[PDB]
Amino acid sequence: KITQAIKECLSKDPGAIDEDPFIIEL
Amino acid sequence: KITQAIKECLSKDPGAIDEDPFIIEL
Amino acid sequence: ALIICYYGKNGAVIGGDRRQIFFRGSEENRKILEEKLYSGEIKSEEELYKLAEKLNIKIIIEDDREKVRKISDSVVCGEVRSLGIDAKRRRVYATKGKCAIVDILNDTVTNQTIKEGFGIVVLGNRFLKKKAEEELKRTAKLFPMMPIQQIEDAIKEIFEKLKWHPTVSKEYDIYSVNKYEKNFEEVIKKDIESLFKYREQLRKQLIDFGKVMSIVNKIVKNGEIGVIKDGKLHLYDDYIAIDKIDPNPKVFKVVDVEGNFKDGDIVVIENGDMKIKGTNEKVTTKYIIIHKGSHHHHH
Amino acid sequence: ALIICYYGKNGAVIGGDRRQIFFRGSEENRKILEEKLYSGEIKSEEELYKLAEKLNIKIIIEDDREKVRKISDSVVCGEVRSLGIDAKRRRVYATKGKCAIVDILNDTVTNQTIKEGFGIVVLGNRFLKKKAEEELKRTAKLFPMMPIQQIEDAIKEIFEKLKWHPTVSKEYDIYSVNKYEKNFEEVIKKDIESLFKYREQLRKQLIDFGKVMSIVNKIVKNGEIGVIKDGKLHLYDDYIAIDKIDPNPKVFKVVDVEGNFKDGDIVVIENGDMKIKGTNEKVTTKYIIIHKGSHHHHH
Repeated sequence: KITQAIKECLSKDPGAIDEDPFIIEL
Repeated sequence: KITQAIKECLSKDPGAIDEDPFIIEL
Repeated sequence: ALIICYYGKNGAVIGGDRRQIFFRGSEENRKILEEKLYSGEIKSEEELYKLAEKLNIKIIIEDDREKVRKISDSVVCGEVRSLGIDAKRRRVYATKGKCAIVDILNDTVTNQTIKEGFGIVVLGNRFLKKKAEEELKRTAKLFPMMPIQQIEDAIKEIFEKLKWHPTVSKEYDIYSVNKYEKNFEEVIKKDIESLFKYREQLRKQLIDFGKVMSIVNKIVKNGEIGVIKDGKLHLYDDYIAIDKIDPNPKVFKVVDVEGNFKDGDIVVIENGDMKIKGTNEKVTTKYIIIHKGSHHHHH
Repeated sequence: ALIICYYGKNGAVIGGDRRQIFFRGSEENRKILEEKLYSGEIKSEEELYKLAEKLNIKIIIEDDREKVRKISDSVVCGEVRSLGIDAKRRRVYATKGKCAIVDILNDTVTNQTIKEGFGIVVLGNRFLKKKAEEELKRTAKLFPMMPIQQIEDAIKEIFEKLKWHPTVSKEYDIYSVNKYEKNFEEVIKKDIESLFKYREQLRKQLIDFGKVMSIVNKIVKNGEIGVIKDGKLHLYDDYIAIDKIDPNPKVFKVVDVEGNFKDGDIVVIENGDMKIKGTNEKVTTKYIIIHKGSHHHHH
């Protein structure tokens, strides 16, 4: 329950990787 | 931060001891 | 939670349920549901989850642990706990003729009231204590002249009368005694001291956990660790070596190594592989290498 | 977080900030602030805390750790992480002429794209990638013919142009290389394997933490532990003894004890004091006694 709760609680930079990375081919 | 967060998160029976215990002297 | 304790010359009897309810949510919603549960408007477990679901707050009921103990043939104890920012507790101890209500905050005993005579103590939330009072107010005065068994039963009826409420588990424990404890204060002081040792142990293990994990993070993936002086790996002042992944491991500056090399050669690591700088030939060792500092590239 | 990486025959260059922002609150408010931060309407750190304060949600900024590493003279790496229910990561590796974009979910590599040629990769939130693109779209085509230093600087300007935003720390690291890595795939596989070992260690230590604490909870406060057979404490099948408070301690059924006693006497404990049943005389031992089961009175 404790290990479960911390993942349910703390959230580091959510949605920061919800989109593709930006790329350029030169 | 992690030990801090769990006490900020989980709460077991809060307010369950916010009042005096009931006593009778017989 | 609900604990009902009787004490008198006929003996001590104490009954307690096993229900603990954990909340995981925001501060306001924790406090809003917290009051609505003790307000008496919440009927059963169905409306608890359902209302908690509406407030987007998860609750976890656990009826798997006893609130009451029979320390000896002379003493019985019952504990209620309320955990949050602080770890608040309310214990009730009892024996033949005496009773002790103890109040603990974290690692300290705030209050300790001891009583000699006949009486009843009830621990719980405001709703249950209100309800329990109104059952006892009539029947309580018959307790002092009853046998133990009949009081145990009298209490059993009170639990059956109240257990429908979702702050109380449907099963409960009861323990009783009819012997007098000569050193009642000492017994309590010793039982409590165990709690503080357990909390100490818990903190000591928690410190040692991080202390081990720090070491794991200090393991060298890529570094210029030392030089082979006199057929032995002399490590720089920056790096050190350890025998095990322990919390307090033994430190080494000179280390035994096996491989193809000579004196004066520089020892390096890349991608966890220990090699000779220039040779790129594989080198082995029984010990784990780490940064001395816990700061390499910031922390 | 913001990572900008260039790769070409002239070399690899990669710049990264150090900002990590943790949220602690409810699901809706986490998602509401999460979008408002990347929406671009949030100007600076003042309106972040102030708006987070209005939503009764605490945020913790930490700029104390580098997002970018120089694995060798041939390879450089930059990592972005997003932790929640799962531990999602996005790494970018680079070297002379090649670049690798890796996608990790927990302990697995979901995607791994490697590229040969000239290009730029940017990792971050939707707002920064939008803004970074519009700086690079012009200046990027001059990169392939520039020296390394000038590209490092070109990237430095981009960080200075964007760092005002509260998803980016005011300080940043930059590392570059101009050597080709022969085994580029193997280097990456080995660097990643270290992460999975670290997560394994983390889980192994977390299991062992509890494993030790279980034992501490199994220590006998009050119990009828055994009988003295042939001048030695033979323990019942219910209880066992251990040498240390370890995660995997050595088990004992027969134990060495010192005190005044004979064969056939029952050994008991009350309030942590080991004594002879009937005698109540003090008995000592070098070993810690515990319940064999982790269940005594429910769990």
